[PDB]
Amino acid sequence: MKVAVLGAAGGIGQALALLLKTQLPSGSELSLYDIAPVTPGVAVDLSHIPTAVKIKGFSGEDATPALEGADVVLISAGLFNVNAGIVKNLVQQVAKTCPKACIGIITNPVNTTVAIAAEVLKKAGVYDKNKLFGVTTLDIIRSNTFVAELKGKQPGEVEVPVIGGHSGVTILPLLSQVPGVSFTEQEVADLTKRIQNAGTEVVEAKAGGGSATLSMGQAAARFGLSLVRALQGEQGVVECAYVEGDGQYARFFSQPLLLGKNGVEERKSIGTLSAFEQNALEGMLDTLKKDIALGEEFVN
Amino acid sequence: MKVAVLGAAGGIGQALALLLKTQLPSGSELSLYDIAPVTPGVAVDLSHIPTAVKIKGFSGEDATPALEGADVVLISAGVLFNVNAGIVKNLVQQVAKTCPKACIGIITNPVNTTVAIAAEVLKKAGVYDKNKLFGVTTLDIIRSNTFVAELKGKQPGEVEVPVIGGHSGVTILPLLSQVPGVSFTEQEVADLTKRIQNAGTEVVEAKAGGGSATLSMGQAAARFGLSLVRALQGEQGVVECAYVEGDGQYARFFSQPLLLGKNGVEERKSIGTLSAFEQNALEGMLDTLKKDIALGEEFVN
Ligand SMILES: NC(=O)C1=CN([C@@H]2O[C@H](COP(=O)(O)OP(=O)(O)OC[C@H]3O[C@@H](n4cnc5c(N)ncnc54)[C@H](O)[C@@H]3O)[C@@H](O)[C@H]2O)CC=C1
Ligand SMILES: NC(=O)C1=CN([C@@H]2O[C@H](COP(=O)(O)OP(=O)(O)OC[C@H]3O[C@@H](n4cnc5c(N)ncnc54)[C@H](O)[C@@H]3O)[C@@H](O)[C@H]2O)CC=C1
Repeated sequence: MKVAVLGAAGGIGQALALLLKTQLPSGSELSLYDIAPVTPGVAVDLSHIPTAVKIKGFSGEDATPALEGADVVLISAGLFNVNAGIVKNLVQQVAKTCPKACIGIITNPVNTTVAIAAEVLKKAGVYDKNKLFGVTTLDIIRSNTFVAELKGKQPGEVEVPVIGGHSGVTILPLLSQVPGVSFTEQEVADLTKRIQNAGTEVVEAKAGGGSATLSMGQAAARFGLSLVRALQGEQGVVECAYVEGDGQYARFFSQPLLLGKNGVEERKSIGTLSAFEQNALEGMLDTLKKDIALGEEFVN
Repeated sequence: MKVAVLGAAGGIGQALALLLKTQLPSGSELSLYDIAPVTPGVAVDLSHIPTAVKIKGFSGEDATPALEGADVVLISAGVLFNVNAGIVKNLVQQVAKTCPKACIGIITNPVNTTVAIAAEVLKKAGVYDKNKLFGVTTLDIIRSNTFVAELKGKQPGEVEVPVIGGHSGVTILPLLSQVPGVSFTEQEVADLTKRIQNAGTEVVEAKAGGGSATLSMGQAAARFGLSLVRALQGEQGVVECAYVEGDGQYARFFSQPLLLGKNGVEERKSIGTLSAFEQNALEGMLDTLKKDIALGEEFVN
């Protein structure tokens, strides 16, 4: 089991690397890759932690040594054209070195960058739609936190499904599907807007001096550790993530996924929707389809 | 329990805050303070993680709202010696005034000196409790565990090396002769001791200008802070090595294994039987360690 983090010297990358060094299964391997020259030393720093996870760091423009043998690749590297070009650059290297890895895209805008990655993998002839994921997990853990606060529940016991996309009106938390929890329509509307805009809470409180890094590291570690468990054969592992699916709603769409040894094992039904959720779903499909087309176009 | 992290926006501080948010017991509180203006948003960032740990962040020059009601204060603030010594003096003055019964863990370097600064500030404030002031040396322990486990084919999480003395260079003394279940050759002792003493330099060189250890120190500080919290809550058998004012047999401040309890140090434990190598290393570093201590006493006095 080898996990590669691309963008590992960044705010998200170092938090993710710290959590993976401490939480990956014993016997795992972790590789860190970033164009920042500090990256080998970030790994050495982390290698002093006494867990059975072997870690090495790499810099320069050739990610090959970090990607060789990787089972999972998490990309937190990173205005649109710059991030789009980074994802294209890195996924080209993934395609050449570890094309059978599960790939988690953190780089925003996820709705678009996942489509960029898919087209790159298709042009290389190695695209496996069961192994490409947009990491939306921050939407889920935010939803869990906010619902638990409002309902006086223990935050670690609340799990909110979140479907759709990962930006603005495309984020659809299914607050109607939370066990033991029931909200008024006004509460749903206000809480949905809060979840959709939650990243701005961080930006504003950082005094305009930064964005969410630590909670995204945690969300990415949750998603990555879920992939690792499933790839090892553990059963019952379910995460929402933005994937190419059956196209019922859009070509790419986030929904609950049963994970397994080949990536997605089953794309699960989004289930029964409230009137609010049905309306919001219909209402954002045009936006989501435009985000997807922007990625396909960028690669041409 | 409430834990306050001073210096929380820095490299160590953010790592430490992330680990505490995720690992402190349900019902805990976490406060972050740093003069960096990002700090309230570091806390809001972490507040989005679904654990039962209330977190708030603070900036400006007044740490009082972060420190009110704190049970544990961890200080990783920094900007060289004179400015960092001044930061420690300033922050411990604020602790002495606001939460004088808290356990205080000094991470800011140089620990051998800055703990002496803290003690003399607390003495001047009239609230010094030598059972509650700690130099956080845990990074030396977890490094030792890692290196020993690798050499001896042991599971890293099953190795625990006592480390005594101070926290810099030749003052770091890993008691490899006391590692349960493991024995070492003389040459293995020499190699491991050198590596453990120079491991901080090891990261500086590898980071190629990015500086000292941050993430592994976050892990070490979280281990230490979590041990203090468990002991304050009444858990039994919680032992950590840390740099404290003790009986002064070797130096005024000295790191040794400590049994922790509800008032901080419950028992300062004997360093035990030392090998010839360890005894020579202990005697050899005492002059250096005493000079480090006197530097910190003089800074305040
Ligand atoms: N999916 C989500 O929910 C979230 C995703 N976010 C995205 O995460 C990305 C990174 O954010 P931060 O960590 O805060 O930014 P950061 O600037 O701290 O780190 C980005 C890192 O990418 C590295 N990088 C750039 N180009 C390359 C390359 N070609 N190869 C390897 N590494 C490279 C760069 O050196 C830097 O260390 C941004 O694009 C954001 O769009 C932000 C937070 C939420
Ligand atoms: N005890 C140990 O084993 C270790 C200790 N280390 C020391 O830890 C300290 C911090 O290191 P880093 O996190 O990398 O440095 P950093 O520069 O990333 O963070 C220091 C932080 O302190 C903040 N700060 C400065 N002044 C104040 C103040 N008056 N009140 C509150 N906050 C303030 C500053 O804004 C900054 O965010 C240094 O002295 C290091 O030498 C480094 C690694 C190991």
